[PDB]
Amino acid sequence: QMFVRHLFNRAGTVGENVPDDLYIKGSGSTANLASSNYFPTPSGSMVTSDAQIFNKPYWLQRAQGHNNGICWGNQLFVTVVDTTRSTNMSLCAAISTSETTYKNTNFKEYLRHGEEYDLQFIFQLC
Amino acid sequence: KVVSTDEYVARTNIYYHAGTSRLLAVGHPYFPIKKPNNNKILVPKVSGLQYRVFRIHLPDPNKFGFPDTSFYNPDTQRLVWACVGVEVGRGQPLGVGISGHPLLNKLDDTENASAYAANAGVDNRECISMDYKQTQLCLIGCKPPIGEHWGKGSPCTQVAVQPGDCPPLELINTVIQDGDMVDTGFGAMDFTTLQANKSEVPLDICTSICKYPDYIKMVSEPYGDSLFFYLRREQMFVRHLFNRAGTVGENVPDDLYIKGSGSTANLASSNYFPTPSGSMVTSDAQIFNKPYWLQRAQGHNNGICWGNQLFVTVVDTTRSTNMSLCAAISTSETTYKNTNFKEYLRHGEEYDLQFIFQLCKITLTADVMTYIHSMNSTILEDWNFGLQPPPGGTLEDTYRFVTSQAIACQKHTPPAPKEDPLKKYTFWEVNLKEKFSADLDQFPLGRKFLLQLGL
Amino acid sequence: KVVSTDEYVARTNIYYHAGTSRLLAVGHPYFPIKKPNNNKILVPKVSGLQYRVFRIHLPDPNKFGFPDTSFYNPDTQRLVWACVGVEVGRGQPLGVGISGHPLLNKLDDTENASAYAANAGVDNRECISMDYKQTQLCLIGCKPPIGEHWGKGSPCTQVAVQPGDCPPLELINTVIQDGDMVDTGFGAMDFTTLQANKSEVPLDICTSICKYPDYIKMVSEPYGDSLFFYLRREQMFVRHLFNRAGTVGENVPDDLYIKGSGSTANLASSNYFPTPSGSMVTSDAQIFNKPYWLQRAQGHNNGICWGNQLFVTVVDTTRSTNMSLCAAISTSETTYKNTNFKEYLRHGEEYDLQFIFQLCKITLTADVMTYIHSMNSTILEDWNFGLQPPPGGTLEDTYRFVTSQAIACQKHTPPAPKEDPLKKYTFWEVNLKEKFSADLDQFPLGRKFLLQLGL
Repeated sequence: QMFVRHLFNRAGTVGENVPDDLYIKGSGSTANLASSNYFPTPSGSMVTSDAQIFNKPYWLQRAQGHNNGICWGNQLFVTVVDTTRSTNMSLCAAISTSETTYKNTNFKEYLRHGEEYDLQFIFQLC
Repeated sequence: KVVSTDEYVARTNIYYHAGTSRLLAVGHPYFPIKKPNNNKILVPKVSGLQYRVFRIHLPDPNKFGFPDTSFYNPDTQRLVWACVGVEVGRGQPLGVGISGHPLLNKLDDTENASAYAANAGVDNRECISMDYKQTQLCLIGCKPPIGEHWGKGSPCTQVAVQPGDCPPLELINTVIQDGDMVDTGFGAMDFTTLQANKSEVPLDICTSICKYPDYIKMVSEPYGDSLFFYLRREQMFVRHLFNRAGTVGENVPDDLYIKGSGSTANLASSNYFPTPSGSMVTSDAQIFNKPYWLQRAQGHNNGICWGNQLFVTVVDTTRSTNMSLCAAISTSETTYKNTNFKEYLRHGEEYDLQFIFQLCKITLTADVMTYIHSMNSTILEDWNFGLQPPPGGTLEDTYRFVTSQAIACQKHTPPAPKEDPLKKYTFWEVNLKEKFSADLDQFPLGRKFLLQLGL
Repeated sequence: KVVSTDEYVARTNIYYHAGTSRLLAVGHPYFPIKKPNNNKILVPKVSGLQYRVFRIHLPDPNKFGFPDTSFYNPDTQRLVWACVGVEVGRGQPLGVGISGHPLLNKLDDTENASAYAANAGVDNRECISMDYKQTQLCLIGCKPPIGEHWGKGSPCTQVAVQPGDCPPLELINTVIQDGDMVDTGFGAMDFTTLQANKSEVPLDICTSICKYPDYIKMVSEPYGDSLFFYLRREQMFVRHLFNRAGTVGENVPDDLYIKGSGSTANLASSNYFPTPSGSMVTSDAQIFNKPYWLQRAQGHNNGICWGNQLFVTVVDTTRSTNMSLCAAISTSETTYKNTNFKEYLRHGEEYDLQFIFQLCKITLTADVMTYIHSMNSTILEDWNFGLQPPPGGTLEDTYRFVTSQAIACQKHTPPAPKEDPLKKYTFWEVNLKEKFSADLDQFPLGRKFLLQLGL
């Protein structure tokens, strides 16, 4: 799920020009056309518990596919994607435990993100 | 008096599956790219706001070669295709587009002002954009969909309109062709004819016409061939509020305010307008990639793909995101040169259809025939009734029959192919004549459907 | 003591369908367009905020010519129309309008300020707009709807109001006429009389009165003829917060703050006000284009279209989008000339109704009659009781009867047509006298309804 945060114009040079048959020539300031190549700012709205999809069990009893959970070659493929926990922590370390004044140059800023996972399954012999 | 197909149409225990491989279309989100001098479209306009219309072609049942042919009598009935299951495939990842106009007739933010607005110079339009109303929809019928919208209706022979004078209105019905524009949040009308301005709405729609399914009429249809199944999902709200620049067409009756004074003395445009905004899209919102069972229909026609034809009409903004791609002109300069890169805009659409059809026979008696004919001549005309031996008929007759019948196998194959009675219009053609199958088990829809019904 | 119609009203196994072809109305979203000198409305005000009221006229059952007439006895009862099914057709594509006022009494953004506001000069009003509260609703009855609102109530004989002095209030009931204004998010009142200012709200409502269904009273109704069915759907929130410019009517009790100082020394207006905003509209939100079965009703009257009359009252903002259309004055200049284009604003509304009616008979005995009369004279008066032969009556009587009866077929047709007891008011007239049918199968609603009930 997502929506439009903002709307912007792509800077650069016209790749394909706007057919004149779709407007009236400018004049003065307007005389010259502005880029028509716009683009939006995506925004995944707020996350919620009720929204959650993991930390829940999935029973693969029936499947619309011909293969019914037959881990051939004793192999398996779990593919996941979850933005819901994307918060990255900005951690900063100082270079000197002195100066009693905030020195922009006294601190190195870093960015880190972590992910916690754990899987579990049930298998039927066949 | 009309009646449900079920009356005259017989249902078989035969089912078949058919579906496109994978449809794809890519082009420009706002307009086609053609040679400046020429006209041949090098690149076509392609936006999530184009009405996707499919003319699904089916193989003639009667003409089809089946394994067993016992189930029915060709000397008393004809076969017809009946759809019962459909699934619309949407392949692109969910996302939103965004359109606008470099010189939209924007005046000023009417949403909130600190002090009175400036004065109208000339060419105050600006470059803006937005997210049209979020809309999902689809419908099917053996006949094509009919849209409604607004347009300049012919007037009366009186005051020969003074240039600039406001035009008259008229609701107009029209066959929703493939690629046409869906309401964006500005209504259904011929912007071209109604807005001489040519800068009241984003380009992609500036010179076009936004259409809306005249649901009503469609249903009012007696036979109800237009469409037997459908579902809509639209939603939107006010992003911004603006004033339309220009000159007063109709003035504000003084009896509705107190004269200004100084700066206020002169009235500002009252002709405001809003910025549409289709809110966020969601999975749970999704309407496609789901199967639709057309078992029952409130219409008289129950999925009787007459003429072995079909009409799937879809609309989905949910995946409108267009990608801005840029190419450089020189792999040199270690400094960003605005002039070193050409910017482009492209949008793609992923589609795939699939259906389930039940075979059907129709005993053709007088009344029957008649009704059909009356309903729609073609149907029969299209069919072919090989001459047959007259029952107990006079030897003379029978004889003649033979003769004629005999001289009917002279191998002469001069069958002048008919002409598309809708050649006029144009939409996405979908030939399926070679995609029918029985073992639906080999297909998702099949499986699903199958199991679903059970037997 | 009152009682459910079911008591005296007999229900038949007869059903009929009727519905408008397709109603359409187009005009100006804020006010009517009439000749400056004259008054004849060249163009009418047409907004999604106008209360749509329909006076649906039905053919007299008793006067109606039926195939079989056995089912009842005209010598003992009268026939009445009973609605049982209704569907409201909304044809325009979902969308939103937007209104405002070039000189609304806006002072300043009270939502958030960096430093204290300036000083009140004169004519600080501005040009703003907004999206009124989103509202869907409809109701029906054999009697017209009654709205409530605020107004200048007559005062008491005391302090002869000092000009400017605040006016007294009074809740007022009124018959919701067609076109009237629905609450926009500013309440129900006579802005005209209550706001001399003439710039406190968007024009389209500036000089009008916003009304609200006095649901309560309507239901409190004993017979409950006003309305037997309805449903409402309103929602809205605060877009912005503003200060009302002008002069303090009532001053702020000092015991509620500390005196200012310098810039602050002088108090700013405390009379704030908000910007209404009907949030986004959605399909799932939709309330029309759906059928309504009036099988049971908590009211005493159960869809007894008395006088073969009906009242469908609707309100739907969901399709308010008005289109700004512009025409140029000269097809020359290759430069945008603000003065070369006339701007206009238009809005259209698509409607279509449909219903199902059950025929009903009513054995008329004393008590019966009485009750009815007491309930509402007219009903009977309106009906006609052709003289009949007195049972076992003295030959003399019988004789006289004959005579009179005989001299009653003198072909003299001088029946002075009655007068609309509500001529005063005016709403959308809907004649159906020639739209009744039996084979509902030929109609959607029919089918639906039919199948729905089953039998």
